[PDB]
Amino acid sequence: LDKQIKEIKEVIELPVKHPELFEALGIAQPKGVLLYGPPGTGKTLLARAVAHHTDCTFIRVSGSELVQKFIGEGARMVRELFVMAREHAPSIIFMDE
Amino acid sequence: SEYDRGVNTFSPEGRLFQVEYAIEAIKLGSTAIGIQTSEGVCLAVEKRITSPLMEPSSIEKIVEIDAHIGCAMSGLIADAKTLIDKARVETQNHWFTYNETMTVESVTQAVSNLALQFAMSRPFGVALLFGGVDEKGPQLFHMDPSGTFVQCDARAIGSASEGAQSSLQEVYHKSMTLKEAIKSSLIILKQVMEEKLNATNIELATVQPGQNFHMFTKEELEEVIKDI
Amino acid sequence: KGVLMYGPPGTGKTLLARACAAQTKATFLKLAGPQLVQMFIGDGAKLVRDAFALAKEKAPSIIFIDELDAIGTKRFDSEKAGDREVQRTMLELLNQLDGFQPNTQVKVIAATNRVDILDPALLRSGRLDRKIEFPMPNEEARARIMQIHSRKMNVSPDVNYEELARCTDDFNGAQCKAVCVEAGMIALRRGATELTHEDYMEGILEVQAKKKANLQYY
Amino acid sequence: YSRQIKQVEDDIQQLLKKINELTGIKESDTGLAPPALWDLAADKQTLQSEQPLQVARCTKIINADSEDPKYIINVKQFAKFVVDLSDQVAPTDIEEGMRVGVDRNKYQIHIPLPPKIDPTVTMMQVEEKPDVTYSDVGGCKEQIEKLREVVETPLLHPERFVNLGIEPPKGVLLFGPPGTGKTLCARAVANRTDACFIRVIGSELVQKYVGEGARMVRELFEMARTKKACLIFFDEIDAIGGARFDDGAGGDNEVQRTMLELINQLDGFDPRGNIKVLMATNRPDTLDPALMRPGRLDRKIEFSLPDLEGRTHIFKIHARSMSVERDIRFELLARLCPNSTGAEIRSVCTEAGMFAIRARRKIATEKDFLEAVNKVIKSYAKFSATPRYMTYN
Amino acid sequence: YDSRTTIFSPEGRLYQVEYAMEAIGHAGTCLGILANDGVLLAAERRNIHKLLDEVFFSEKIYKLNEDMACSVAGITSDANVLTNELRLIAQRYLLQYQEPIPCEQLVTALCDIKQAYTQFGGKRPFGVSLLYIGWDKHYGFQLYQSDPSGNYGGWKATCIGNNSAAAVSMLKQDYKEGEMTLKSALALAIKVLNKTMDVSKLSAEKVEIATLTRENGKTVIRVLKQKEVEQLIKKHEEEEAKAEREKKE
Amino acid sequence: ASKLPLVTPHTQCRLKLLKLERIKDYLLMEEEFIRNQEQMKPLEEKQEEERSKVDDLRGTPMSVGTLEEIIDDNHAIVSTSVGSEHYVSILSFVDKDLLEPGCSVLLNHKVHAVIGVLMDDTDPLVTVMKVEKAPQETYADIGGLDNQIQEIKESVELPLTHPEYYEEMGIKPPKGVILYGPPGTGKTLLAKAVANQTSATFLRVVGSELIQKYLGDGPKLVRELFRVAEEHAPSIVFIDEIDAIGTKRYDSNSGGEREIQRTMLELLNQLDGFDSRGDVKVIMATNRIETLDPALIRPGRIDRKIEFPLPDEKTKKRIFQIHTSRMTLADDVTLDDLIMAKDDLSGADIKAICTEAGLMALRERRMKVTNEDFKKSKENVLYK
Ligand SMILES: Nc1ncnc2c1ncn2[C@@H]1O[C@H](COP(=O)(O)OP(=O)(O)OP(=O)(O)O)[C@@H](O)[C@H]1O
Ligand SMILES: Nc1ncnc2c1ncn2[C@@H]1O[C@H](COP(=O)(O)OP(=O)(O)OP(=O)(O)O)[C@@H](O)[C@H]1O
Ligand SMILES: Nc1ncnc2c1ncn2[C@@H]1O[C@H](COP(=O)(O)OP(=O)(O)O)[C@@H](O)[C@H]1O
Ligand SMILES: Nc1ncnc2c1ncn2[C@@H]1O[C@H](COP(=O)(O)OP(=O)(O)O)[C@@H](O)[C@H]1O
Repeated sequence: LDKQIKEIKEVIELPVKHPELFEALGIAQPKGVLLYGPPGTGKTLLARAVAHHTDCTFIRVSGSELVQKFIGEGARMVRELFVMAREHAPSIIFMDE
Repeated sequence: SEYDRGVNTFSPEGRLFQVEYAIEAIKLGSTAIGIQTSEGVCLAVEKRITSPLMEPSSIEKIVEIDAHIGCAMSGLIADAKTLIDKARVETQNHWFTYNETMTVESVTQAVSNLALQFAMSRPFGVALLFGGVDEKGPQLFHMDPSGTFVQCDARAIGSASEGAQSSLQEVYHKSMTLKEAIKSSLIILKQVMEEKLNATNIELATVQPGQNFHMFTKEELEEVIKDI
Repeated sequence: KGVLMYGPPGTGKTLLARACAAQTKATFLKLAGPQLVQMFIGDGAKLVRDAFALAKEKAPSIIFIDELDAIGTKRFDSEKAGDREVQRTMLELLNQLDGFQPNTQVKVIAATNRVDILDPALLRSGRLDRKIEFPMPNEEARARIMQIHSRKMNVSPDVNYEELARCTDDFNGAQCKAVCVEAGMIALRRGATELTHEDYMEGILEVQAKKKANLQYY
Repeated sequence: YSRQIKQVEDDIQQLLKKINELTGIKESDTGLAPPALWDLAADKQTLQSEQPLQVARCTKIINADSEDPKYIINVKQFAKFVVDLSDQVAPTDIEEGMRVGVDRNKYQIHIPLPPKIDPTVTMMQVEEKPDVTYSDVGGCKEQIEKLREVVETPLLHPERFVNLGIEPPKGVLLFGPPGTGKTLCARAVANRTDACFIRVIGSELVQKYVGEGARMVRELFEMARTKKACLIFFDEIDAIGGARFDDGAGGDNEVQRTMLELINQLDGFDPRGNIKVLMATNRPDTLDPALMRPGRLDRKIEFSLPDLEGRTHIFKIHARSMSVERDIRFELLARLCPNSTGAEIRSVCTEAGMFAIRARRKIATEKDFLEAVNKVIKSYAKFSATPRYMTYN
Repeated sequence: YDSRTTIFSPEGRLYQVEYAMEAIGHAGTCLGILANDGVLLAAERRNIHKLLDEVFFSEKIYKLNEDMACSVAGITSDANVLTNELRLIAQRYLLQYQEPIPCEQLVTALCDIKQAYTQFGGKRPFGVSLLYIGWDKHYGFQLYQSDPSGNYGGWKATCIGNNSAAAVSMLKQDYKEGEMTLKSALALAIKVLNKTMDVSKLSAEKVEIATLTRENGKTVIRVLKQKEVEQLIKKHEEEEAKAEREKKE
Repeated sequence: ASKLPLVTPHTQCRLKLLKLERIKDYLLMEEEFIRNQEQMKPLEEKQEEERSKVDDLRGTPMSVGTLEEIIDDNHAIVSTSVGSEHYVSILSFVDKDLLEPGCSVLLNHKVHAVIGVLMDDTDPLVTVMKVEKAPQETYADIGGLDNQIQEIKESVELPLTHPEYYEEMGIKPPKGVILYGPPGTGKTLLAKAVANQTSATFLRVVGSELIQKYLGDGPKLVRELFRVAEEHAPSIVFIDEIDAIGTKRYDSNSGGEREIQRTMLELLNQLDGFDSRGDVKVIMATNRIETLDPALIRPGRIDRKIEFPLPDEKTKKRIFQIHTSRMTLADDVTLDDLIMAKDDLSGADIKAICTEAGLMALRERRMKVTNEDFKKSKENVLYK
């Protein structure tokens, strides 16, 4: 997946390790990345391996209610995740279809 | 829902509400005033101009039904066009068949007959004021989009109709001359128009027992504007 | 065993519950409709068994519930959705009134304003016996009811009540009371003694509550 | 003097900021008031909270008993048991459905028993009247008088009704055009009242669980009947119940139970008596006929759109404050907006004032009101909220 | 009993015509280029499968008459009905007038009848778009594009494909004005179908090309043979061998 | 606090010198009397030893209770954490002013009497709903529109910066404002710009998360949302994509569109609550405005409606100059060709184009963009 790993290294870690590289061009750092293809086709493991290589806290949420008690007492919205997510500022957001 | 206004649905109580909506829609138009006197019948409308680009001559409401009967216009003008055309042709074929001139009541009854007929699917957004002279003298008939035609000696229709009708109740009586009636009508029109009265701001017409349908007294009405 | 009365709500039946309360010298228990709806699970079952046990305790006694169509809603088959607490409440209600250990000591009185909501299980044949409809007050009952309610007024000897009930049709007991109370209202508005006969009719146009519309061209 | 202005005041106001702080040495509360007033009774009247009065926690009465008292007491869920409490009050204040202050070993009576209710309904009373009157509500004068003789003479002198032997009407519905109407005159009613004015908004009664709304309706009726007379306001009853239309799978039953139980509560079996209630909605055609029954809906105040005179009067009402060149043409303004609602008219005067304050003017003109009305009624004419709601469909 | 589907939008547009537009948006792909010596039209036929008989002789191409030809995209059934109507009206013109219709009069007749179809009746519009290529004595070779909305115009080279605007953009960036050069126009179509279609290697069993040219007062209309199509294709991919030679420089 | 308001003279005058001398002498007698109260009446010391005696009377732990009712005379019923409520007494120093139902109270451990009120340890969702810092550049960043900017300054910014004009107007500033138009024209950013400009507290949540998994939780959610809005400051509240609540259906909700309607009626109440609202301002933004219930849009609930048109080409070149300002561009590029490169393009489109050109230059480690970068950018960004 060599072209794919090339472009994902272009998209996520360059605006982590070298923000001045983007400041040298004056372009906004990307925030949202879409991965698509047939299921069981080099996704989730790629995301996890990138997060491990980049020393970023890999987080994923399925919307289950087991994990709900780990975020808030009711946590009726989803944005609440940020007040703990920003406590691990090298972090990456992922979830399934 | 939309099935409520399908074609013909009266009310939870009372008559058809869509013709009542035509009744409230008739107030979204320029006013008109009509006075029936023994000396003659006077009609007056507001041009309601919006800019000095278009010519006021094309801004036409009052038309000639025939040589002794005229009428105003109100509400939707294109709705009025069909009724005026039919009234003209029925008067003409009535003269053709009956070698005479008719009463205003016949024309008023005819347009009342067409008014209910549903061009279909809605009543016409127009209220007319037939005026003229016949064998029994001066005549002035009021017509509504519900079709209930009725005779009136003095009337105001359109927007601001009820305040003008109140002033008519204040000032109109039986033994008023034609000049007096015209002056009173212009006075009331002056106090109900939002803009200053100009030469082409309004329009006037009259019907006399002697003369035919008058040619709108154009460029003579500045005499009866400047004096007052 | 088991009486149910039904009909349109303006028809009047409640008053018969108060009257039969007034007439018997026995223990009388009353229930609201959804009074047996609790989210402590089976608490309504406890309420049912407790109420009927207390009813059993007083051997001369009758049990009345108003407005059973809250609980008597027909059961149904569905997935991922559907209320089921009221199924337990209705089932224990039906069973304890009829089923095992039949008993003839209390009589169930059952009010509702509609019938097709009701589950067939409760209205089956003997779980309730007498189904009675309230007819619309046809022509003389209206005059009788307004006479009853205007009994507390100093009625002038010019009234024609059957004339009123003829000109005021399709009106039930509640609006029939509304006639006399708003007649008293308009009488106090003008300021006088008790009304005359015609003074009721300007009340009735208030009662029917017609939409205001300047429709005179008739 | 001008740049030297800042040399006299500072020498004293900084000193002021020193001594005011030096006096301000009773602060940093985090759960206190000024202790010279918070602990103003920091003397022994603190110790008498300890030795004279002891805990006396809450309780719940269950059942009475013959002869000697021996009543049965619930705590909340702790234990369910039978004692005689004490003897300092006569045994006639004990009725089921009440709460005594009861100890754990001595079980002292302490105080008589008040009822327990949700704090939400206690919060739900507003105890504040908005500064709106019966004068600043114009365009609905006959609607005004129709509600005047509902919430006045029963609250005022009852000797007229007693003398004529007529029970006053109870169930009154007030309704009008959508958006302009019942709400602000309801604030006026709450302004002119004297007894309690219990608010009810219909959307809040729905709960996560089933049947709780019945419980809070019962509680609010109980706390209402604690008063001699009290006013009840209902808003948007369309959501709190339409009709019983159930088919197949259960649909909207959870609110149906609430609406039907309040219907049971309003009529039959010793009703509230001297409690005046009133409801206002947005669409009347969808309400249930059983709720529409008189005895719960006796009067039918219906507000419409004002023809001309109400429009002129509201033009008077909202526009006694803005600067104008004396003369006005408010009646022709009303003629310019035939099918226009009251809040729309106030918006027109608001935007006229905004056009006046655009560059530098202080008094709006007649053409400024024209510039208001054309960009209100016939530039925002696309939505206007009127046409599908004048049919109330 | 609830079907209006004839009224304007609350903002002014029509829901039906825009639904028709995005229905054409996911349809097949066909493109055409005008030239001074003639006109070409290239399409990819969809549902390319091994079990097709392929006995219709370029079914996506419909010879409206001996002079002017058609191509369609959208619903095949509505396309059949519409093309039959085009045959009917064109040959009614030939019956009334003993000469071929030039190009545009039949286009205007179609636009009129489809406007009447989207004016009243309360029926669904025909979600078909058509390309018209022909010859006349008045303007030589003439090309028109009829959208289902009723609007039409005289684009020199255009398409109604699933990537319509893409090929329009490459045509706009890479068109030479007034140069017939029919071989270069074929190469232009080949590279456009190369870059636009998601599939690669440009299988001649996936595409069809038709040509129209004036010859001896007859305006001969031909369909390129499979061998000719693959020869032109292979010449196209061998043409891009020198493009990837600058690399470093 | 709250000494005296006077800023009228602000000059070398006896109208300042007199005031300052009188107030400093008032502080002088205040100081002299408080010196009297702990010199010939020190008791022990009477300042913190009384506090020490209270703190001794205060129990060491907190049997925290929840308040449910009030009785005036120094006692009430409080509910314990385990649920067994008590009718304990209160303290004289229990500062009986900030007592409210449902609030935490410090009680004793032995007699559990109401010792004091407990300050709330913040709140979870007030942190989530409140935007902390200013996002980005102010009104110099938009460009092109220049008309709705003045309008929204007049309706929102002008009441705060100039709270004088309406006073001589004797008029009320407009309350409810809708932003609408085709998507991508700059509504939720115009939102960002006005968030940057303002000094008042700012609230933001999108309508999409107003759906919830039970009955009544949506209306309740709106209730304490506006409660937080009122209880902090003069505040501006921003809701984006309201139309989602009417357009996109879901299955996670217990109730269907019915509970949606209940939430709608609650928020219609909330915009025109007959209770005293105050200085809370309301800003909306929604592309699909026609699907909304029009009674939400009414005057008194919504006063302004602002259309956001597709940008003009003279505005397009302004956007080109604005966004490409900080980046290094070669002379081979031209903005004018890219102006009409798409007939229907938005302000998001040009930013996406320039960012993709930036990353494409980053592919070959190049610092300056070239024309072919945009020529390959256009089909990647727009054309799919
Ligand atoms: N008679 C009146 N005179 C002056 N203003 C009026 C009058 N009637 C209504 N209004 C205006 O109506 C506006 C609010 O209407 P109100 O909320 O009371 O109506 P409603 O029918 O209860 O609708 P909603 O509560 O849903 O907005 C206010 O701005 C008030 O000025
Ligand atoms: N006039 C404009 N100039 C530059 N960028 C613009 C313009 N209008 C919108 N944008 C872009 O739109 C994006 C979103 O901005 P904003 O939050 O204001 O919402 P929006 O443009 O209405 O679109 P969306 O609804 O898709 O979020 C931003 O990336 C911004 O660059
Ligand atoms: N390129 C790959 N090499 C090895 N294993 C793979 C590869 N792609 C997918 N898999 C297998 O597929 C499984 C899950 O697929 P993955 O792509 O990780 O997520 P998703 O199932 O969401 O596509 C993994 O357990 C992995 O073993
Ligand atoms: N003689 C009567 N016949 C019928 N109805 C009456 C009579 N007198 C009074 N009523 C009305 O009938 C009502 C009785 O309540 P009812 O409508 O039976 O209750 P529900 O609708 O809950 O079943 C009273 O409110 C009263 O207004």
